Amino acid sequence: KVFGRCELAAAMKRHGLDNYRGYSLGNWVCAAKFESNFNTQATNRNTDGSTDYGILQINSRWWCNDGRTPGSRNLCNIPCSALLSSDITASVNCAKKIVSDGNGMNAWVAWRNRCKGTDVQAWIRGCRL
Ligand SMILES: CC(=O)N[C@@H]1[C@@H](O)[C@H](O[C@@H]2O[C@H](CO)[C@@H](O[C@@H]3O[C@H](CO)[C@@H](O)[C@H](O)[C@H]3NC(C)=O)[C@H](O)[C@H]2NC(C)=O)[C@@H](CO)O[C@H]1O
Ligand SMILES: [Cl-]
Ligand SMILES: [Cl-]
Ligand SMILES: [Cl-]
Repeated sequence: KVFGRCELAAAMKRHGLDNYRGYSLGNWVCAAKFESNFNTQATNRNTDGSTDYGILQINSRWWCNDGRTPGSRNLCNIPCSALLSSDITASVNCAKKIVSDGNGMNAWVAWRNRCKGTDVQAWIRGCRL
């Protein structure tokens, strides 16, 4: 599923991401835009052998199990393929764990390099939320 911008904003807000760990909704929408282009099916391999999965590009070295990432944790206790569903529930629940783990949203490289410090409220412009 390729979410619309406001469509994703509303789903993220319903699941309690708006202001989760102090990160406003626009931060999460911006992160998803630059991580996955709003595409729940997005997958990208990393140089360390791990892969990033789904709308928020959750990594198989720490957070989900894909069976092919040696010496990896599965801290969200979920198969990585479950993070590709059109329903974002599993990605959101896992993202809540990630953002609580110490570094905040700096866990998302695209957030750090493209959203952090910018006018993220623009990502929810026009949305009825
Ligand atoms: C969205 C996503 O999957 N992002 C991935 C990052 O999570 C990952 O970065 C590493 O994440 C781990 C787990 O959060 C970091 O470990 C934590 O580090 C802090 C101190 O900085 C400490 O308080 C925590 O206890 C510790 N958690 C543990 C050990 O479970 C680790 O520092 C991150 N590493 C780096 C280089 O940022 C990166 C890299 O694997 O991948 C993203 O896709
Ligand atoms: Cl915002
Ligand atoms: Cl891939
Ligand atoms: Cl923080």
